[PDB]
Formats: sequence, structure tokens, C-alpha cells
Amino acid sequence: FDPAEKYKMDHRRRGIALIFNHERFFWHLTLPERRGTCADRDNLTRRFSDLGFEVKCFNDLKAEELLLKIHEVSTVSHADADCFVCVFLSHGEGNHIYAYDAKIEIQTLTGLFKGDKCHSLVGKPKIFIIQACYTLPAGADFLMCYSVAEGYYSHRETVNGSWYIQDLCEMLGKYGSSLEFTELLTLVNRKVSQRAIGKKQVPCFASMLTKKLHFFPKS
Amino acid sequence: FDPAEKYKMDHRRRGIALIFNHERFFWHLTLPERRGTCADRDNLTRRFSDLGFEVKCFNDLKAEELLLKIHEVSTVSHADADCFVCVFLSHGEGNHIYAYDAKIEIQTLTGLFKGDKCHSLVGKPKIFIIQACRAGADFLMCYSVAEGYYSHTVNGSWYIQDLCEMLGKYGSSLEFTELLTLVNRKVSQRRVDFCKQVPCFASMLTKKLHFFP
Amino acid sequence: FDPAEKYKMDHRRRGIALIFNHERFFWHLTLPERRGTCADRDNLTRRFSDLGFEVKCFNDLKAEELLLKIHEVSTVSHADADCFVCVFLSHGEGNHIYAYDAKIEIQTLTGLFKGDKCHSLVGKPKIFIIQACVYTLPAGADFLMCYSVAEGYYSHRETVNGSWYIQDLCEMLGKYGSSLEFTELLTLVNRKVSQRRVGKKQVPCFASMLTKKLHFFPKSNH
Amino acid sequence: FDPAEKYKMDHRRRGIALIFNHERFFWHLTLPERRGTCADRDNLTRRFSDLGFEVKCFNDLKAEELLLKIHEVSTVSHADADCFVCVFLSHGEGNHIYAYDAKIEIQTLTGLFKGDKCHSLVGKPKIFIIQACYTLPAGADFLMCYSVAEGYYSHRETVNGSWYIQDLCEMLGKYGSSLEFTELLTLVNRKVSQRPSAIGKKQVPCFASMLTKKLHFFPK
Repeated sequence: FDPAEKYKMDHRRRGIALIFNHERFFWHLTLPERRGTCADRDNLTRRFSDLGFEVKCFNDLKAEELLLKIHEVSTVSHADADCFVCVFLSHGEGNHIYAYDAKIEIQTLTGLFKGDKCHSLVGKPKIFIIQACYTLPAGADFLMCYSVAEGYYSHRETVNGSWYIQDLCEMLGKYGSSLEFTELLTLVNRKVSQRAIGKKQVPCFASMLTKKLHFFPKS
Repeated sequence: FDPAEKYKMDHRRRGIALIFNHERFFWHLTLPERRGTCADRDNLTRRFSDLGFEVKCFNDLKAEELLLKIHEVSTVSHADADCFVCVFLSHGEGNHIYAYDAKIEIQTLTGLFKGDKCHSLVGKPKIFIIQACRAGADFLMCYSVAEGYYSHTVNGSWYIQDLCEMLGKYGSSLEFTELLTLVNRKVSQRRVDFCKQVPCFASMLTKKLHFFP
Repeated sequence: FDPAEKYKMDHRRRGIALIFNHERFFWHLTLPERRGTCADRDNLTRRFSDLGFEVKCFNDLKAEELLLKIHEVSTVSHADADCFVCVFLSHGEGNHIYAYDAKIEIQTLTGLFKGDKCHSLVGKPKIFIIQACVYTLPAGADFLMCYSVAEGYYSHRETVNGSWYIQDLCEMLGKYGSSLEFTELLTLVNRKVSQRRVGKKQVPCFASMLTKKLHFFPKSNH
Repeated sequence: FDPAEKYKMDHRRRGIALIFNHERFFWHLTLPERRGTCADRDNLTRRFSDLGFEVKCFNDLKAEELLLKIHEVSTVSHADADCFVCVFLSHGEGNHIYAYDAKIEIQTLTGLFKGDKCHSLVGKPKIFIIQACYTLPAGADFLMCYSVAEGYYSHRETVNGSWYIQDLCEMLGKYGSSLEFTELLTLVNRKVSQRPSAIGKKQVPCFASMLTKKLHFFPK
């Protein structure tokens, strides 16, 4: 009935910001790759803490640990939380095995939080920010954010980080609390797209959200 | 730079609203199908004219005509226009050939308006509204149904209906993606009631989108 | 609590838009006055109908009729209405008596719709748009006071096409009435009028005693 | 014209937040008055620093110092600043002389920053927050914010501050950087308005906008 309806963000906790590092099948690890990834994690941890999130970081190197942690996030109660965030960071060179593993990891992650698998988040926004190395993942109140659209260029990681994660992090710093999230993501669209003169890196987001999304500060 | 930047909507023409009716490989045509499809076309034509669009309707039955028309829409100049819209309507029963042809038709339609193929629309929004059956900067992809959700009459289809409703009520008021989000909630609860079943849009837009008079 | 809370605009009726024409102590009525006022009235009636309002127009000439009508708008029930709007239009030259009568007329109008006198509107916005020719009127909760001109600033002449303020307001209402939050819309009117040219700036003003956001999204037939 | 145009907030400095304490001509100074006033000043100094302002505090007791400082803030250049803020705090009870001096002080304060008198601020917002103890200032890009509308009650000062300044400060803390300023002030309207003897009354604050653009205090 209401053209201004918002997801209720007045729960005790904001929620979890899961930052997932895809590192297992990569081989040539130039300092630009390594330092730039640290830059993207560190930057995202800052921005997401400031919006109230519990940031949790792990990589897929520790085969034994990803089991435990991944299991924890899924089963734990989110009843007292507003939303869930998951950032999937990856690298550029990407061999085919690395690239293939990526898709399977993202498919599992997303699949964990479908309402059928996770009652505590039902009706609450699930936001996935995916640094591709552009897909088809599904669910109501899901927000799929992609570093790059289907068949567009993706600039090499730098020691400073990646265009997408940088620019997102920037917008989050400046407009995190102010703007409706998809508006903010649209700003990230223009910013990155204006960063063989291939024409552009054009990021994307796919919304299955049913209400407005605001990260006004909590008490 | 400016968090409130908008696509410039002050050109001479608003733009073309292309309404594409997919019916070539369908054989079981109950009145609900045929009358509901007319309902979706007629309804969409009213709503979009009210937003200033030139509405053009054709189907893929006349294999001769589609060639000519499809060719026109691509080649013509859009320099004096704000944006481009394209609605792709398709029936629910859907055999496999019909389903398959759909994907191909959509693939081509969208491909026509990539900046690489269409300079007159560069920096302008290209909006595709796709009634599913079973890329580009400034592209907006709206789908009746997300990946692997259910998607269902004589008066029309939930998605096109609700869309049309929102367009009538908030077309001029709301930012487009916010208007689409209303359609998200409307449909996803229409299904819950008559019976999750959630529409979807994918934005590669860089600015805000308003259909002020 | 909720930084985005809105006055509930989902009542059966939008409400009344009262357009009040102050004409009684004016003497020289050049055609620019007479035609420009009609233009402001007609323009405002169009714009406010489009936003759902029952527009009602009267002037203070018919001293018998103003008694009835004024009482009607006060006493009638507004329980099934979103808000109330009142525009007070006046002329520029203004003799002292005309100017003085203006102040008293505004005092009374505004006074009628304080929650103390008008239960049906308690909690609902009361928007007065005043073409000045008092500014202490500003008393009420959920009151919005909009003035053609701030204290001690130039006021546009009236022209045959209407007045800068009412014109510009009506323009914004047409383009942004259903889209923007009202005070956001008024701020646009602030910039538009203040950049009207034809040395003196005119700077309009509004005083908000509103507690929520104000939107005039189109209503449901249902 | 752009329905979303904003005052350019990208200058080197945010600007000055002037907090002015009206003290002279006040006689009975109960601890609630004195402690509550410090509370309002300290609270506003925190909140305004957090939005980037140079906070400057003085009162009208030091008859020599007000001359100097008042002159300073007027004549100094603001070309490299976004806006100007000025809070005028007073005490509730108020003898008539105190009340009268208030009006004159506010009239002079506001008068200094009219574009006629102060070129460096022309086209920049001038925001006056006035705790009342008339309502006749003016100017383009001026924002006048009042603790209390004409002829409404104002709840007494307390040891923890005043309803208006408290609530304002709360919203500034929470929404200072997020919300458009008048949107934020409307939240103050509702908070205070919704707020042990002789009272069934409500306090309704007010603001008068002569602003031409949107006002946002995004972090610098």
C-alpha cells in the first residue's frame, strides 16, 4: 500500500558482514594481487563496521576452518538482526580451476540463506557483493551486487585495491547512512564506469528486494 | 560526484515504447491466453503513452513485418529522445521451441541497443521489461520472474497488471527502480494470496530515472 | 524514532483547498491586478485539484457570504481527510486599511484550525500559503506557513499573467506535486522566485511546525 | 532547474559554529539553570565538532570580550567555508530586561551575516538556532530555528539540559551526516512535541527556511 515502505532496521544487531576471500587455487601471487586484496578486505571491514555490522573474515585456504565457520554463520540465529551481508573477493588472472571454484563457492554461500534454509532471515535483506573472476542466484529479499556485468572488462587488482571495492567503499563512507542502498549502488555504477581502449567496466546489481534499504545509524 | 544525478529527461521526445508480442511457436491458444495478452498490451499502451512514449506494437507472427519494423527501431535516430523502452510479452504454457525462440529474440533485441550498435542512445537509459516463459551501460533489465520461481488470465498477467497499476499511480512521481520495487512487493504478495514468486530487475544504470511530465 | 515517518495520506478525501481572495479595501484596480489575481486563482485551482483537493474559492467582498462559508469550512468534519490547505491572495499596492485588514483575516483563518478549535484536523497538516501585502500568526502543531515574501523584502508586482510566487509555486506543483516532499518543493519555490529577475531579490519563506514528512502521492479510487 | 540541487559543501573548512550564551541580566541562577546551560553548550560543542565545525563559545558577561569576538566572526573571511551556524542559548524564567536584551542580541547577530554585510557568506547557508526566553529576522540562505513557536510553552531548564537542545543534539548525533537538515529539524519538532506539577502542555518548536537548496552535512 505504501510507496515508501522500508525493511525494519531497528533490531538489536545490524547483522553480519561476511567477507570471504577466494584464495585456494590461485598460483602466481604478485604483490599487487596480495596487497590489493588486503586493501579491499581492510577497506570493507572499516566501512561495514561503521554501519553497525559484525565483520567476520576468512579465506578458503584453511580447508578445515572454512567448514566450521561456514557452518556457524548458517546455523546461528539472526532473529535479532536487520540483514545479512556477504562480500566475495577474488583475483584477476584466474586459472580455469580457480574461476570454476568461484562459481561453486558463490552457489553454496547464496544457497545457505534462502528462506527455505534459513528462517531467522526470512523477510530480511540478504546482500551479496561479488567480485567476479554475471551469474544467476535467486531469492526474495536478495540483493546481488557484481563487480562487473556479463562480458565486460575487469581491471587488474592494484596495490591500492580494486576499482569496484574501492569505489563502493568510498560511497559507503560518504553515503552509507544517508542513501537508500540501491541508489548508493547506482553511484558505484557511474563511479567505476568512469574510472585497446576497451570502453568500460560496468558493474551491476540485481534486486529481489521488496522494500527500501537504509542504514541509518542505530542506538 | 552528485548523489542525486539524473538522466536528462528534457529532450523533445520521451522515446519509443516497444511492445513485442511473442506468439510464433504457440499452438494451444485458450481465450485466457489470447484475451489476457491483449489485456497486457492494451493496458501497457495506455500507461506508457501517459508517460509520453511513442508506443509501437508488433508480433513475431508476420515474419515479413518483424524484419522491417525491428530494422526501423534500431536504425532510426534517438538523438531527440530521453530513453528507450521495450516490453517482451510471452505466454505461460510455453512449449520448448517457443521457450527457446524467446531467449533468442531477447538476445537480439537487447543486442541492438548496446552503445556499440546504437550511438543515438549512448548515455541514455535502455529499459527492457521481459515477461519470461521458459548487458550494457544504462541498461535496465526487468523480469516478470527471478531464476527458478513460479510465474502464475483473461484480464492479464499479475506482473504486467501490477506494473501497469504502479505506472498509472506513481509513473510520474517515483524514481523508476523504486517503482519497480513496489512491483516486486505487489506481485510477490499477489501470488502468495491467490497461489516467493518474486520478480526481479537488474540495473546497470548510472543515474536516477524519473518520468516527470 | 523513525527518521522517515510520514503524515498518513490514505484517507478517503485529500482535503479542502481553500482559496481566499482579499479584495475589500482596494481602490485602484488596474487590469494587471484584476487579471493577475484571476490567473493566480485559476492556476492554483488547477494545481490543487490535480493533487486531490476540493477547491473552494471566495472573496471578502460579499460580506454576508464570507460569514456563512468561513463558518462552514471550520465546523465541517475532516475526519476522512488527509490535510487542510488555505491560500490567501492579495494585491501589491495595498492601502494601509487593506494591509491591516489582511493581518486580521489571516489571524482568524489560522485561528480556526488550531487543534483547540478543530478536532477533525488534529495530527493532520494545516498548510497556509499567504501572499503578503503578519508572520506572528505562526502558531500551531502540524501547521505549515508559507509566505510570498520574508520580512522586509521586495515583493513582485502583480502582472496580467499572475504573481511570481503563485506562478512558480504552481509550476513546481505541476511538475513535482506528487513526487517531492512538500517542504522540499517549497525550497524549490524559494530558489525560483529569488532568481526571478525583471535590483531587488524577492525571498519567500516557509515556517514549519510539521512533525512528519508530507507527500502528495496520487490517491486510490478505492 | 534541478529538484535536488544542494548547497556546495565541498569547501576546505565546514565553517564556524558560534555558540552564544545569554547570561547578563539574569539574577536567580539555580543549579538546574547553570548546570543545564553547561549541558546544552557542551552537548552542542560535541555534536557540531563531529560535523566539522569550528566551535566558538562566548557569553555576554564579559562586556569587553563580546565586542572583540563578535567583531571577529563578522569580519573574518568565510570564502573557504560551506556555511555558518550560530546557537543562541538562554534561560527560561527571564526577567523582562533579560528577555528584552535577548531580542536585541539576536537582531544584531542575524544582521551581521546578511549578504549586504558579509560577502564571504553570500550564497552560503546561515543557520541560527535560537533558544527563546521577535521572530523578525530575514535574508536569503538563512535558516532560523526556534526552541518554541509564538505563544507556546517551553519546559524549564534541567540539570541535564533543555528538551530542545537535547533533542536537537540527539538527532545531530544520530542523523547529522545522513539527513537533509530541515528533515532533521522536523524530527526535532516531533521529538520535543511528544515530550512534577502544573503541566499538561506541549512545546512546539519551529523553523523558518529561506534556503534555496538542499542542506547536507556529509562527512568531509
